[PDB]
Amino acid sequence: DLPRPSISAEPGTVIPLGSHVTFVCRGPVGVQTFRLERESRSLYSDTEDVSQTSPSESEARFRIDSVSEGNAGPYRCIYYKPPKWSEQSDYLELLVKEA
Amino acid sequence: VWKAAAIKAATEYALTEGAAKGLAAGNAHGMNIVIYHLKELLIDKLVPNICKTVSSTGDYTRVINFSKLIIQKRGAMCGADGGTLSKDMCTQININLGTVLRNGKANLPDKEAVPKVLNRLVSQADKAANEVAKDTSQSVAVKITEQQTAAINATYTS
Repeated sequence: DLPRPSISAEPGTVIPLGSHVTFVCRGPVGVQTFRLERESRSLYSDTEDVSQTSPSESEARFRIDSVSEGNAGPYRCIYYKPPKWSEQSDYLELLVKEA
Repeated sequence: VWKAAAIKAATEYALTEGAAKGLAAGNAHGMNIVIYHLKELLIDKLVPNICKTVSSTGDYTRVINFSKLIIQKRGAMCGADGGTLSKDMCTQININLGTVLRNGKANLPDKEAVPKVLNRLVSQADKAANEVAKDTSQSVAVKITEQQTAAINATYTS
């Protein structure tokens, strides 16, 4: 029923330590809440601050300011459009360069 | 010299005293369980000053107010940044808020989930407090009504 989300990273998926990162979930229009998951059972962020990028899709962004070593690894995302959620997007791997 | 006037006044004073004691006892039991569940649901971990911050107000219905604050605190301590609590901590906190659902999948977007569950907690306290309230109000009223008619019979003897 609902399309699968997409997760991308800005500037990119490889970030120097201490730099910044922004994850960008994308799904259809009319979405209520976007949720970014790192370890989906425990750790996740939720946002209703959703912006429209095209007539048929909206997107939301989550930003980490100071990237740590523990920030690397999996991220993926999923959105809620009542009454159901979507399926879970493909993974994104964030790597963190010391320099 | 009929004692009807005194028994009417004894039972009226009886009803009003018993309703009062039953209210105080009623919505003081009802805060006891709200404070019990907040400690049980680990919300105490999200905001450390919550048991007192709700109790010192009286009126247990007022915990509904802390919804935006929990939502804020939940995302700040179990967010995607990596969070300030343990992952097992955050697993349960997410379960209790009804936000991440015991089998793994997603329950509710957190904006619905926090206001839902403590609206559930106030509705679960209202039945208990109304229960204690009408037991205590009847218990007190018949107790003080019998002592008062016993003394009003004792008084017409002399």
